[PDB]
Amino acid sequence: EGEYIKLKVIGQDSSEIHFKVKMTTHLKKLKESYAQRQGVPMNSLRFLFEGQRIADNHTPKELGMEEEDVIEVYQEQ
Amino acid sequence: AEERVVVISNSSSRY
Repeated sequence: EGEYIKLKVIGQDSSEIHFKVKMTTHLKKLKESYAQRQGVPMNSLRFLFEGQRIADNHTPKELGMEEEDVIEVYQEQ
Repeated sequence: AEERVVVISNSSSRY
C-alpha cells in the first residue's frame, strides 16, 4: 500500500482545495473533481505544475510531485 | 474558508 500525498490546488481567485492522490493516480481524476466542485467545464481550465501543463494521464510519479506541492489552475480559457 | 481535503480513490449487473 503506497501512501497518499496531499496537493494544494490554487484557483484564479486564490481559493484552495487540497487533494489526496497516490503516486500512480492519473491526474484527470483530480482535474474532473476540481472542475465539478467549481461548477465549470473541465475543458475550460488548464492545470499547471511548476508552470507546465498537467496531462490527463500524468501521474504524481511522472511529475516528481511530493507532499504539499502546488497545482495552479488558469482559464484555458 | 475552512480547509477542504478531497480524497481521490459485472456478473451482478441487471442491465
